[PDB]
Amino acid sequence: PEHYIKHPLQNRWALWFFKNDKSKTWQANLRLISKFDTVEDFWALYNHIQLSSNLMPGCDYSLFKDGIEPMWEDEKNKRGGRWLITLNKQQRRSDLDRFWLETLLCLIGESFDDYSDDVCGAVVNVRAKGDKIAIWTTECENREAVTHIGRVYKERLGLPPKIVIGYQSHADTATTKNRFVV
Amino acid sequence: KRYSREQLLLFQRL
Ligand SMILES: CN1CN([C@@H]2O[C@H](COP(=O)(O)OP(=O)(O)OP(=O)(O)O)[C@@H](O)[C@H]2O)c2nc(N)[nH]c(=O)c21
Repeated sequence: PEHYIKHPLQNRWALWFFKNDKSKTWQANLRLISKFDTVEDFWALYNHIQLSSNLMPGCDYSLFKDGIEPMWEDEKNKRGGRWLITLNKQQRRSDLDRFWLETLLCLIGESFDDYSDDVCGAVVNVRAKGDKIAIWTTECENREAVTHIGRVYKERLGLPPKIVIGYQSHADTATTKNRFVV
Repeated sequence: KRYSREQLLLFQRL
């Protein structure tokens, strides 16, 4: 219970926003919002922006490590993939916001041990057809890392053993099969 | 530098 020091995070993080505008190219619709590197600065940003459940369909938030843009094209994403949590419309009210926050805490908390280095970031897609949350990792052939991340993330989300989540390569998503499953 | 869920959530409250 400290009195004046802030609590530094392992990494500096950038929050990005995406606004659906079909008259533009996909990457022109990405806006960098803010960056932070302490627990206090995280909460101050979180408390000052809308819950994902209140965004317009077509919008995203992404939290990525500083220097990694939330796009396949980035050098740290092009060889990577994502652990995908899919939700229907009717779970928006009940699950979206608490899953998304849990995902933020796994990122900024460095909850995957050594393998947190493989984490690039996370994305929440709010969509009329069904929302998605995912953790993007740097290298889909780092089997030990990808598998430990997904096992721990499913546990942290608190999902039943009989709901199975999948890991997709971005190369496959661009052109989806799963490389791993948990 | 690592923080558990509970240590992170504590600062939201404090
Ligand atoms: C993450 N994306 C998404 N994207 C474009 O946006 C489209 C939809 O991607 P999404 O927003 O991730 O998913 P969603 O809106 O649910 O559509 P879908 O259900 O087809 O996946 C893709 O088909 C792609 O053309 C991208 N285009 C580029 N160049 N780089 C990227 O990193 C991404």
